[PDB]
Amino acid sequence: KLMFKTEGPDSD
Amino acid sequence: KLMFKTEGPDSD
Amino acid sequence: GAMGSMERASLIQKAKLAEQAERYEDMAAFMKGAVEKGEELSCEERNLLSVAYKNVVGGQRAAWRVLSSIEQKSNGPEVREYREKVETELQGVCDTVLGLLDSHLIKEAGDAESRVFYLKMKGDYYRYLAEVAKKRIIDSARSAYQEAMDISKKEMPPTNPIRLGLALNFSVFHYEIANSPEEAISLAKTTFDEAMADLHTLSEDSYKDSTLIMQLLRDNLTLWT
Amino acid sequence: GAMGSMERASLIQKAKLAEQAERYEDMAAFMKGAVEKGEELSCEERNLLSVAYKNVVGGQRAAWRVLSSIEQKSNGPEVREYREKVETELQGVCDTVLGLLDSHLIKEAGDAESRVFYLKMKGDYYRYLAEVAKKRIIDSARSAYQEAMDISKKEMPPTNPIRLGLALNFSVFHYEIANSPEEAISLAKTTFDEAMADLHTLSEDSYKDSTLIMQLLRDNLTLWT
Ligand SMILES: Cc1sc(C(=N)N)cc1-c1ccccc1
Ligand SMILES: Cc1sc(C(=N)N)cc1-c1ccccc1
Ligand SMILES: Cc1sc(C(=N)N)cc1-c1ccccc1
Ligand SMILES: Cc1sc(C(=N)N)cc1-c1ccccc1
Ligand SMILES: [Cl-]
Ligand SMILES: [Cl-]
Ligand SMILES: [Mg+2]
Ligand SMILES: [Mg+2]
Ligand SMILES: [Mg+2]
Ligand SMILES: [Mg+2]
Repeated sequence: KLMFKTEGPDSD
Repeated sequence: KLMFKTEGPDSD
Repeated sequence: GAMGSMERASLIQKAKLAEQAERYEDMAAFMKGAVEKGEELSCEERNLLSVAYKNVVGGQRAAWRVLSSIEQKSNGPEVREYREKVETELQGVCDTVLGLLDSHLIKEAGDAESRVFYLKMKGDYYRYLAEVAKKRIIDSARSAYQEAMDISKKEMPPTNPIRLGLALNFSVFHYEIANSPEEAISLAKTTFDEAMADLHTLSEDSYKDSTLIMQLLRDNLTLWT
Repeated sequence: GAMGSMERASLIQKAKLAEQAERYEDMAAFMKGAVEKGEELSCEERNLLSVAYKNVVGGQRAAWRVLSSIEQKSNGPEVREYREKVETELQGVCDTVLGLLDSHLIKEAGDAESRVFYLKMKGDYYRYLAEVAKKRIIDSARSAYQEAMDISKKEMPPTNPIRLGLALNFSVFHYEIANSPEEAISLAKTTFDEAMADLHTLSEDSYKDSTLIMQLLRDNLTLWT
């Protein structure tokens, strides 16, 4: 799945 | 620490 | 729980060590124990709490998406069973975080910087529940984000990194969860523009903090337009 | 244990799903449950077992090294306590693997490819115990590797990837654990050269498998000379 930018660690 | 190559996944 | 016998300060120290060791499950457990001491958290401690659980839930989300994708393509019970196992573990982590916020971090948070931070987390963890769910979970996310937005707009400047990260996440909630892509795009643009207009008031270090999150709004607008 | 009620085939299927999801703790638990069914493992299943536990122990080793380094530099009890916590968890994983090998994977392994594979693992997990330990643990590693080497030299060609990976790991055991750097270098060179001389007998795919591990021997010789 295309994941959009969210706050903090990009841990997924 | 300098880690040398060992077999399989370089998981550390 | 199992951290009841450890000093608050030792729990915080060990959370920072676990972060350095990339041991995020331990980090989360140490911070849960510090929260359960019942004292309010400092700014640094709130950030340790959030980073810990964000890393734990992130691994779960990524694994859930791999498994959901395999399951959709396959449509024996094993893929469904294992996706359900990971899903339940993810819900459990979300429930644990929401439990800490509800008992009693939010009600004791009076300053804008702490109350907005916690309400943003509440929105985020209901959003992670929504990703796998449903209407009531989505409304719970929406409500938490809206309360946080209302406080942030009255009490924080438009460049405040907490305010910016909240708007970023609320915009993604709109795009992906609420199926409101126009609201998402509008929010990202207005937030970006009002921050841009306030950058002149900032020191070099604060400018760096604010523009880092502004670049995330821009990354999303690029994918969305 | 907790996998006693799941079918062997479902455990293997779920181990492969967990690998795809990068859920290595789950992968290890599924493979432990498959081993505990009491049947021998196929080549693919042995590889799933090893990859699972290698990923789990690798995260532990990396975290242990971060913490040990902080502890050495610091020389409160917290750093020592947390390094000990991670160390005990690492020893527990090593003990679990060694337990599966001793009950009863090794004694039921008659073919060279399976017996060498298991004895190599035995050497590896005693080596991981030695990294954190001590003389008797080191001799246990040495003994397992030597038995594996003796079988591999009689029963496998010098390009066999299992034989190559065993020699690679035994050479690192010599360099780092046994403080025998000359033995390590000698082993890496002889293993590399005898494989080189046998590459002409291989298919394209087998050539790729063997040269991948030969490049690891070369990487170590480059660091060692
Ligand atoms: C903003 C972050 S993020 C973080 C982390 N350990 N990841 C720590 C802090 C912080 C916050 C205020 C004062 C000192 C540090
Ligand atoms: C960062 C900003 S601000 C803005 C506006 N039109 N107010 C638009 C953008 C943007 C739009 C699409 C792609 C990349 C950036
Ligand atoms: C060599 C590896 S590694 C691996 C993994 N799942 N990582 C699977 C296999 C394998 C082995 C024999 C036959 C089919 C597959
Ligand atoms: C791969 C081989 S074989 C060999 C030999 N002298 N028999 C030496 C090397 C090597 C030595 C040092 C650094 C890189 C490679
Ligand atoms: Cl399952
Ligand atoms: Cl501890
Ligand atoms: Mg479910
Ligand atoms: Mg439109
Ligand atoms: Mg110890
Ligand atoms: Mg010499």
